Amino acid sequence: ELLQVLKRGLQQVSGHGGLRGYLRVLFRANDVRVGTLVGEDKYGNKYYEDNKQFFGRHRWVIYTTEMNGKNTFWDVDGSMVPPEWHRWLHCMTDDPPTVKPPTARKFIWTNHKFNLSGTPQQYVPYSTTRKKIQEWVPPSTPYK
Amino acid sequence: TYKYVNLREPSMDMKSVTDRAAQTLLWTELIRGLGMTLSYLFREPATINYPFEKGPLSPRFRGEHALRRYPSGEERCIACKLCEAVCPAQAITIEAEPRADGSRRTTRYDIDMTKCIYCGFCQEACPVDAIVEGPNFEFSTETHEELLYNKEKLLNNGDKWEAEIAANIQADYLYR
Amino acid sequence: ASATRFIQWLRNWASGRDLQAKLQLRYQEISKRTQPPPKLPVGPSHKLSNNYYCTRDGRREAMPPSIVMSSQKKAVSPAPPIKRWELSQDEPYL
Amino acid sequence: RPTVRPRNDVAHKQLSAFGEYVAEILPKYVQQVQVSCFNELEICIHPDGVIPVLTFLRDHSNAQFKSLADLTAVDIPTRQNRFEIVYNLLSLRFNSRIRVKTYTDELTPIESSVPVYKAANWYEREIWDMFGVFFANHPDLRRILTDYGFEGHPFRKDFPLSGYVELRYDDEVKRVVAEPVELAQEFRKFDLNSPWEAFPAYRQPP
Amino acid sequence: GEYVVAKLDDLINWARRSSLWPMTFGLACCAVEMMHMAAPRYDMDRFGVVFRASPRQSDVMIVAGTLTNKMAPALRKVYDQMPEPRYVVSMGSCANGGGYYHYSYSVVRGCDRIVPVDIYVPGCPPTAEALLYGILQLQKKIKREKRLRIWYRR
Amino acid sequence: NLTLNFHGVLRLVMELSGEMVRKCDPHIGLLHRGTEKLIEYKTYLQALPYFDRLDYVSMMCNEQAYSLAVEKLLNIRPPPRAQWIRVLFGEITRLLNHIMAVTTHALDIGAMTPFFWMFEEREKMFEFYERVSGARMHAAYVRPGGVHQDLPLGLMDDIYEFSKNFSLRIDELEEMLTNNRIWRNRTVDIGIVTAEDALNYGFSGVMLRGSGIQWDLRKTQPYDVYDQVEFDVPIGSRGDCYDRYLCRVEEMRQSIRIISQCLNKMPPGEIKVDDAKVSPPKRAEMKTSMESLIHHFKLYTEGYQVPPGATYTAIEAPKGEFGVYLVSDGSSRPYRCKIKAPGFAHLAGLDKMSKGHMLADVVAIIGTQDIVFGEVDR
Amino acid sequence: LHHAVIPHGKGGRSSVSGIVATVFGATGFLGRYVVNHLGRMGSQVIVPHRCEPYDTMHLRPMGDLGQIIFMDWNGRDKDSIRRAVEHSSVVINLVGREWETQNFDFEDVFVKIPQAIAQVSKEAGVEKFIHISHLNADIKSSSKYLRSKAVGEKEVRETFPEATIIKPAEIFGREDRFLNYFANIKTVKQPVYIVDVTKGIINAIKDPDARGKTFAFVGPSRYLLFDLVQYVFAVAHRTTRDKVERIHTTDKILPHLPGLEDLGVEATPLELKAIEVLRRHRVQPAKTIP
Amino acid sequence: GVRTSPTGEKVTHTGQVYDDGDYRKVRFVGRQKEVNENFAIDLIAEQPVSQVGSRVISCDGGGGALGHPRVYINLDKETKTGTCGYCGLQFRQQ
Amino acid sequence: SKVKQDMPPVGGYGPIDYKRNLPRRGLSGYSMFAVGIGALLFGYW
Amino acid sequence: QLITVDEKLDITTITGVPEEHIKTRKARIFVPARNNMQ
Amino acid sequence: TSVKPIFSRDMNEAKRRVRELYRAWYREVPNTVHLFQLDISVKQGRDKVREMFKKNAHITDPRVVDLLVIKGKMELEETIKVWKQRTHVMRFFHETEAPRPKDFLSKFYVGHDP
Ligand SMILES: CCCCCCCCCCCCCCCCCC(=O)OC[C@H](COP(=O)(O)OCCN)OC(=O)CCCCCCCCCCCCCCCCC
Ligand SMILES: NC(=O)C1=CN([C@@H]2O[C@H](COP(=O)(O)OP(=O)(O)OC[C@H]3O[C@@H](n4cnc5c(N)ncnc54)[C@H](OP(=O)(O)O)[C@@H]3O)[C@@H](O)[C@H]2O)C=CC1
Ligand code: SF4
Ligand code: SF4
Ligand code: SF4
Ligand SMILES: [Zn+2]
Repeated sequence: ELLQVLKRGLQQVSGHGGLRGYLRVLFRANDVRVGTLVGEDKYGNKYYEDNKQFFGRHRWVIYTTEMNGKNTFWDVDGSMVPPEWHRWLHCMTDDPPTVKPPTARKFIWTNHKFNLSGTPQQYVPYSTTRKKIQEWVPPSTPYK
Repeated sequence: TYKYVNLREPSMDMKSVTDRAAQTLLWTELIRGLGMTLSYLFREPATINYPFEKGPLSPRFRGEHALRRYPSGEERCIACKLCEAVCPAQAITIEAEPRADGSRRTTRYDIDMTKCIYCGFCQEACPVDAIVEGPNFEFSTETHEELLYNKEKLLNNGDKWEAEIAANIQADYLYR
Repeated sequence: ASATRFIQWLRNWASGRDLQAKLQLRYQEISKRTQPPPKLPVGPSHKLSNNYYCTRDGRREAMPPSIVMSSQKKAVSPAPPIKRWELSQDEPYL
Repeated sequence: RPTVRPRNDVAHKQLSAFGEYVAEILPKYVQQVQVSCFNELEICIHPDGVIPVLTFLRDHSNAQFKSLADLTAVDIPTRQNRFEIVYNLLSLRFNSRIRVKTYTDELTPIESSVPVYKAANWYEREIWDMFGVFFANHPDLRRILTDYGFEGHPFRKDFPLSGYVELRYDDEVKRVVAEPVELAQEFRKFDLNSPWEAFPAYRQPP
Repeated sequence: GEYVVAKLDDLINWARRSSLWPMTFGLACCAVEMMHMAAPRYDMDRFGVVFRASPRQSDVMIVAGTLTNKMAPALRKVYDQMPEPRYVVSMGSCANGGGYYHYSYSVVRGCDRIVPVDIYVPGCPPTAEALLYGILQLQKKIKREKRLRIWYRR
Repeated sequence: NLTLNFHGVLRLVMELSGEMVRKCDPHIGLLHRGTEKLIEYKTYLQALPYFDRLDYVSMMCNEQAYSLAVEKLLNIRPPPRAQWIRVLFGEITRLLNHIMAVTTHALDIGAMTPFFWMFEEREKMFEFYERVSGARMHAAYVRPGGVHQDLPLGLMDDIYEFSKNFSLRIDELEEMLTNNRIWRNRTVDIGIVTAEDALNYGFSGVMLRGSGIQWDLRKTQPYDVYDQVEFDVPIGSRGDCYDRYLCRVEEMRQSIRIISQCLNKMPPGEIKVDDAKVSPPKRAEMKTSMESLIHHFKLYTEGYQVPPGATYTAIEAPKGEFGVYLVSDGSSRPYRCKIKAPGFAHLAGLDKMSKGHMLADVVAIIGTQDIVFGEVDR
Repeated sequence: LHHAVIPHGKGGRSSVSGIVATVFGATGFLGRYVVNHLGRMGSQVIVPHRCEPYDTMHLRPMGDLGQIIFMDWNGRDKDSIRRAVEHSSVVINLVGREWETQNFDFEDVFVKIPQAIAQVSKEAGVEKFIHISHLNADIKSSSKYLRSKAVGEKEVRETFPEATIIKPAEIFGREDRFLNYFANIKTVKQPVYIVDVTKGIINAIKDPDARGKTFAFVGPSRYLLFDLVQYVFAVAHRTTRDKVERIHTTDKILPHLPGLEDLGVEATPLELKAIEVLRRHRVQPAKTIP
Repeated sequence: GVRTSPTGEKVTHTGQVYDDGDYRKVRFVGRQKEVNENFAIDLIAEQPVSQVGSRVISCDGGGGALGHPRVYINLDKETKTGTCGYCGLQFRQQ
Repeated sequence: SKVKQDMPPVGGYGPIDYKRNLPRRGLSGYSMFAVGIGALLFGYW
Repeated sequence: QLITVDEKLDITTITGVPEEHIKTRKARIFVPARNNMQ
Repeated sequence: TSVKPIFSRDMNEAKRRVRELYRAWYREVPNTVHLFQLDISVKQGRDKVREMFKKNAHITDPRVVDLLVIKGKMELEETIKVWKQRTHVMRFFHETEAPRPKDFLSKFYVGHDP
């Protein structure tokens, strides 16, 4: 079986489309396993499954290299997963959004955003209520 | 009913005494312990490849809060303040008035996410499924102020995560 | 579940156990992450008649403490003596 | 009835008889004996009886309350003696529990029960720390839960929930400092009590 | 002169974020989830985060639990003894802003009254994965540092 | 006499003569957060999540103790299915605690590997917590009246799959420690406590049973359905750290034995008392029935009123007898809630137990008491 | 007053002091004390910084949530100055170096930058301007540091006529370059405590008379530089040409200017605080000059 | 219904906006003001009025138990629509 | 529709082990000593 | 062994309360009015 | 008017315990100032001890006096055994507290509180 183990290792290079693709996933994801392409989202993330792998490693995503104008070749972030794939990736369901698409609503964000903390787009809290006490404004004409 | 965990007399016959002597001098139990850690060396590890792989969660998972809408886009929240009353941490602050169309709606809906204990009592109390704990848990910040959510922040979370939140509620509402 | 036969033999022998029968990693034996919807039962008070609340009101049956003495024959213990425990017949000694 | 907790007359009768038993033997200190509807026996005693009553319950052959489960206090400001001292004892021999209660005010010492139960040591320190009840002849009475130099006894009903001071690090003096408490958001007091009586069985005479 | 400085920032930033040694103030509940992030499923060590280091060798303080008034001076003392660069991760509602004990007379309303905080991890407790996301976020923050670029523009 | 100034955080002020410990003075309060005072400003439901955060290794056991006390004062009882779930998750909680107690006790004295193996098992048990409640630890799942929600479909199968392999994980832990001469040198004849001293110092749980005392509240003062399951109580003979370690390992095995019976004897039915003045109605009912909406509205704002009275309620928690002295003044908020944490009396016995031992033995003795400072300081 | 800047509270951390201050040079020795005192009473502090954000961390705990706001700025970029001061009621200039660098010299830091800040602040409508100069500022000084201080002081006064100009002697304190300077080793010096100078600046904001005036902040006692350096060594139980020239400049006596006493501050002796500063480097007090 | 004040600050659906002299808007410099763009008041006005053939109609907001509590709406007045108190949907009688 | 609830399979779950299983391995003390002495003797020769 | 203490009961010095919250506070002792809504 | 004593049966007995506590505090201050590396003088420390005793000079109840002495001895033990840290000892001096206004006008300008 020592030979069959090495053949599988060689098949992983082919499975990732040559040495360059093999080395790209090794340096981006530290993992060279070949899985079945479940689907791809509009941001370029690709989703894979392998049900021979133990629970937890049987589903994974390879993050896009560019999201919402940000270079994500090296800077991948868990918040980059859009909600419709988030349910499948965390095993809250067995159905990927390709098979069971989410219900469409007009107010649902068409474009997902990742964590914006520490950027100019960060959230800044403020009071959403209006002024409660109105001050008297003195007249603009003298008559002391 | 009980059992003794450590109530035994060692056999004092020569064969048993030599067995204990061999264990003492030849370190046999220690070698057996080394076998166990050796066996683990050749076991597949239990580590998952975060953030490329994620820990399994269920539809009930209590994560980041969000305010929801009806299919029309109208807010579900009617400013009943039941969430604010039940909140064990007093993490919710609400103000309300008649909206320009006469509707009963909030003008303030703040959740201090650093007071909140992520207990889910607010989403149990809500009569109209307006406030929920969503499935997101990856929203750490560089400042304290970014974790003091106002209504705008919470409505955006609702518009951001509704696709998943609606599916999770579908999976679990028959348990509620 | 993907260890070679030689490696399975090596780790079984080193541990002195058949590890393959009780793998600590989970595979297909676990339940599906999508389940059919439940239909939960209702409790005994879900009735249309012979169900007045005053017949099943636990809180209203709570009474103030009974006062046996206020500052306003055989001896007894607070209860019978506790009966001796029996040794397990499952496994009395580890 | 599935939703109602069943009664246990046997235990109620046994505890009532033992309550009378303890009262007959120590009339010098026993002021009240009562048994709850859920069968918990309470002995109310003059504070002078702490050591004799506890000793009797520990060592007497019909009692044998060898284990002190808990020792705590309750602050009731409307009482002249605002502090209720509660001893919860367990008897393994007779598989039973008993509660002994006495009282004191801010200036009247209670006798340390350390001689009877070694467990009482830290419970009495906590009571002193949280309520300011002084225990006489305690081996080492001092604060246990609160910060060093903390002023007040926080579990008293008139001690404010957020206290009087709060801590921060100050860069000018390069140490943590204490200052009068200021809250960005005040704790919001709720009035939850319904104006309608819930439990007629507990109605107080007018 | 400017290409060199940018590359030297990249090197030192890479070394520091790739070798983040935490001192954990396991104050309360949140320390349990920290232990789970050390446990095999997440294995913080695989990112270069050593399981436990003494304060004198520590780069990051993780405040995992409620900070009481009694404990505040000690936490500040440990922070002052950390060699620089040093970072603080506030983990969980208690450390973030007092959480469920925010109105207590004995609790510091947020550990950022005692020490400067770099990352806030929400939750009560945050999941071990949520803490790991926070740690990775701190790594990204270190990656954005430009110490030598600012030094040579002085 | 050399003076040294130094689960949570602890300050030990010790006096040593050479290698020996003359006096141990634990200085606590480093995690005192005024929980008992805060509970007086909460409704009974609002107070429940505070009990997750005491012994924050045994969350649902603490929930159970508080619920039983409130149920007793309310004069209601939880439905049978809820009681079985509470025993089922009570024993799963016991496994969580003993793993934490045993492996961190081992890790503190240098045996670090079993910690990693068994925490992967804790990780799977957190999943059971999260699947029934949506939280890995602070479930707030057991409540006065029963439990919050029913088991999701498929959960009991996964608990069976977990329990089937666990005892092998216990066996591996025993292979590392039980017969290891180094482990035995660190625990045998360390921190001996006599049976009589144990009772008088207020000890409970394994701190009593290690010394031969035949006492377990699940057997003598049973609650929920503990009288309907079969198990043995491990009993020590030497009263030392080693026998207490053996007691804890054997209790994990007995927990698996109980869990097996809970899975097979799980009954159908409802999971919170069918009394809508205590437990909230289902959401569908709340949205159709007037009575249901009123009761939902009041239960989540005012909360249910509890008849006036005081109770001391105790359970055999994983760390020992855990109880509350709960005082009701008749309203919907508790008047006083004193929490009895078994670790409080156990830590007060550290000075006594450390006598005639060395500095490193203090590490073993704190570990054998299984101290979490959330419950000690409250 | 605009309703948002009406004072409320008891002067504590969560109170509202009514002050909205932009503090330039807040990442240095004097800035931390100034920001701390502003934050103590619940002021809104804007901190424009040139340094790494890491180097601003010690300022974060100094204010309640939201009270300390950080911005980027360049001394040479007036737009970044406008963004910092456009919403403020007072602007505090604490910018300085004790040496020249390849990118910035004493003219840039003590003349052009202060002039730019004063001018942008005047255009933006700031009401109060507080500028730190130097007691020994003098166009005839051998020190180029003190020559630039004189030119900048004149340029700020012309630009923002209502500026409050503070002229301190050498400041001693934990992070000073004075007692620490000697401890790491003909002339009369009158050193002033760091905390007294901060209290003086804080009171200058509140005092409506301080507008348009120049203050001299000096300690209570004058010493020989020799007496001082020996006293530093005794208490501790044990650089550039320009810096040496300033240490060797006798501290001017300026009776016509008001001082800390006029702002309600009582000067602190060096003998009470020398231990606080010098304990880490680790006694007959140094004789004074009456 | 997002509109901007003369200063350029977005007005929220609650009508909030810092006035000209408010220092507090300095919190948005170098950052941004979180405003939700989907004004509910505008979106509910887009829904058509539902024509029914009865004096009284009920609304649960849709989705059965996923909606809101069921309320019954009187449609007698002919000069206005019946509006749901929870969801804002409108009804009118034929 | 009939009530559907998480329940055990009809007939219950299969048996679950819980008793300690620390199997006996190795030779007797006599044999272990015999091998050790034998090794020493061969080495000496 | 009882002792005679004729002084008025005064515990201000041992309650830990700061001075401003003893002398400057005005306590109101009353029976709350019925809530007119019920 | 017949109560249980704590330690002292009358005010004369109590004043003996007060003076003994004062002597213990008086002699401890030099060790406290040295041990905690305090930047206050010994005179400042003894002035603070005197101030703290004199705010209770009016008490006439021997039981109250006893409790002040019991508490005063607890504070001394906390200081002598170095259970306190520097921050605790310095809390008596309120160094970061801005001076609070005493006269009517100053209070009138700053707020509504008396
Ligand atoms: C023909 C005539 C010939 C004459 C010569 C005959 C001589 C041969 C017969 C004698 C053989 C002697 C054996 C020599 C080994 C030393 C034995 C020994 O000292 O072990 C006892 C020691 C203490 O044992 P203990 O049970 O704690 O208490 C007894 C004391 N009261 O216990 C220990 O030492 C425990 C070990 C501590 C270290 C633990 C960590 C590592 C253990 C695993 C190591 C694996 C083996 C390493 C091999 C290295 C190879 C290079
Ligand atoms: N300390 C003393 O003894 C005396 C001081 N003064 C005056 O007090 C003021 C501050 O004193 P001190 O705090 O000691 O000065 P520091 O050198 O301690 O800090 C000065 C500040 O100026 C900033 N700064 C310096 N150069 C530039 C620049 N080119 N662009 C932008 N910001 C810059 C620094 O920011 P960074 O951290 O980014 O470098 C720092 O925050 C100065 O004006 C000084 O002349 C007057 C008399 C005596
Ligand atoms: S999850 Fe709990 S603590 Fe958080 S807002 Fe909701 S009710 Fe309040
Ligand atoms: S979120 Fe729900 S419970 Fe809270 S105020 Fe709005 S409608 Fe009421
Ligand atoms: S944040 Fe929550 S889990 Fe963490 S210590 Fe506080 S109460 Fe415990
Ligand atoms: Zn509707």
